[PDB]
Amino acid sequence: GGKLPVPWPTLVTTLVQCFSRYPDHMKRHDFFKSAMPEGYVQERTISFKDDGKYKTRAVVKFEGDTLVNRIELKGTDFKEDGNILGHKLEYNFNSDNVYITADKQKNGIKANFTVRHNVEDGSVQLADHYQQNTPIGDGPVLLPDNHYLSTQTVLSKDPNEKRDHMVLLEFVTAAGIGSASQGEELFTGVVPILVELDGDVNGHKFSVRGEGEGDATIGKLTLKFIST
Repeated sequence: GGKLPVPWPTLVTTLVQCFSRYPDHMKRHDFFKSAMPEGYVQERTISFKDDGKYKTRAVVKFEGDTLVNRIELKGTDFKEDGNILGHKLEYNFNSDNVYITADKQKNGIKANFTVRHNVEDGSVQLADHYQQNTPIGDGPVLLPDNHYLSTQTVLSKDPNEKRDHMVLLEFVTAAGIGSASQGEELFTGVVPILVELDGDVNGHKFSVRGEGEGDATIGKLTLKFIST
């Protein structure tokens, strides 16, 4: 459970958009819940400008009563003295707008957004995200019109936790445009969450386990992550 080779803020987006709050008038555009319980594969390339990149693949699905996110992450071409491997990022997380568009060929969606990480010297470290989600099951899914997800996040610590860890609380709401899918109805209450990540960045291997709960009615995620 040693210290991660990368800053916790750089892993936030990799570490379950099915918990976003879709307002009633937009429920017909919620691909993420409609893919449940069989779930979807979520893949990203995250390009840290003037530095390296992460490539991720995750399976997000229900196991029993729990929404599970299992991720493999590979980071390459990082500068050992850069903002990421040098741990120069502040422990906070700005609001993002995640822009979503349908990918009819793959019966899924794509998403694009650029995260701004605050650097300890007042500069900014950009992380450009390219994302694609493909449903695992064969059933019908909701393919959305163009819209975005607006996010808000607080990062904190557990004063009694000796391991390297991150406590996270986030609220996400859809914007920019009865149940609309069967999968939507799996999110009506509070749902337990398990996150497992295996990572390798420039050959530095690490793993993260997270547990918590999500409440999609209000777009809320609360989780605690530990380096394992």
